Amino acid sequence: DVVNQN
Amino acid sequence: GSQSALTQPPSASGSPGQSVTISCTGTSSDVGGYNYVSWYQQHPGSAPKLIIYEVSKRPSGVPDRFSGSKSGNTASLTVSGLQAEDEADYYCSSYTSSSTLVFGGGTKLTVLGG
Amino acid sequence: QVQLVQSGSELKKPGASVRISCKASGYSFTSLSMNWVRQAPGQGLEWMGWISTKSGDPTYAQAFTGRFVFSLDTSVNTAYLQINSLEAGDTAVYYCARGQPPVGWTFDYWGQGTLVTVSSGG
Repeated sequence: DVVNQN
Repeated sequence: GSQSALTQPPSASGSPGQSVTISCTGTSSDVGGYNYVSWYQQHPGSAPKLIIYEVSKRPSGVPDRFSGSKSGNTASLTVSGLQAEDEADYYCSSYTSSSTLVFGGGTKLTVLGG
Repeated sequence: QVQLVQSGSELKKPGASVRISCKASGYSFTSLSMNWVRQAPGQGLEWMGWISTKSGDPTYAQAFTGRFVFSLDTSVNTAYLQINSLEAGDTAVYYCARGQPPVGWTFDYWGQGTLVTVSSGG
């Protein structure tokens, strides 16, 4: 659920 | 600072050698929802420095006098064995379920008689 | 070691543009995201958004949509921030900050900051 920024 | 998404006390104080804890209150969509709470230390004229990440982890080189925890929607930084050089501003941050980062407003930590 | 070295201080008038750089060394530039953080003098940290160094695609915080542009020159390991149509309230130190693996939401290494000062005449 946490977005992977890269 | 008092209007920030995460709430920190504007000021905190301790004496040399004392332990002090400062809090960072968010919501279940950020501090209470994820384990991406960070703490940054900032001395005057210098960039912020990471001191705690993922709630309780410490970067290599950061003294073990700094520790972090959370309970519900409130994260807490503890500084044990306070030293004069710990006088600085401290900021918390967290990921949010909106795919953003929020910051606390910062706490100025004073060391009394440092 | 990992190091992020930013360009020097800027002094500008309202309406002008400025492009700030952040040159990264000591790790593979395109392996990790870059975040931008602003701090007005005397005030707290403000998250501006991030850029993916794989895609080049920027994502702006709501307060930083419109006049702010994140870009890259991967051939020289550099991230850029441009501010267009400068206003007095843009006076601040602007930091680049590396997104620590895995997801980029912890900022493990910071640039030294670039002061952008906008003079209003008063």
